[PDB]
Amino acid sequence: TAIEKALDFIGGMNTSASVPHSMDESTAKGILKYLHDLGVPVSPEVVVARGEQEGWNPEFTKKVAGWAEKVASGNRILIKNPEYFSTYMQEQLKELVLEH
Repeated sequence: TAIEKALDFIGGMNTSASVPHSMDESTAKGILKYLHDLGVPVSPEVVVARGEQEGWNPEFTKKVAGWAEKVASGNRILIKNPEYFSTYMQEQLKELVLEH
């Protein structure tokens, strides 16, 4: 599913870092905002669950979960360099959502 693939992308980032790198932040936020706009939100709990499972840096999980919370709040979110969330990733997620 789109949500599972989204979590995979995030899992392929530098999950070990306490403070996510700029590319990772921009890309993680992009993924979250995009899926939420598509009607398939990624809840902060599905994020935390994933973070605990794969054993990411808990501080990293906290950040990704906090971004998913801002997205889920319905408010706008600042994404510094949005281009890092590639067209490949976007079209892949769009494809998975539509096939459901």
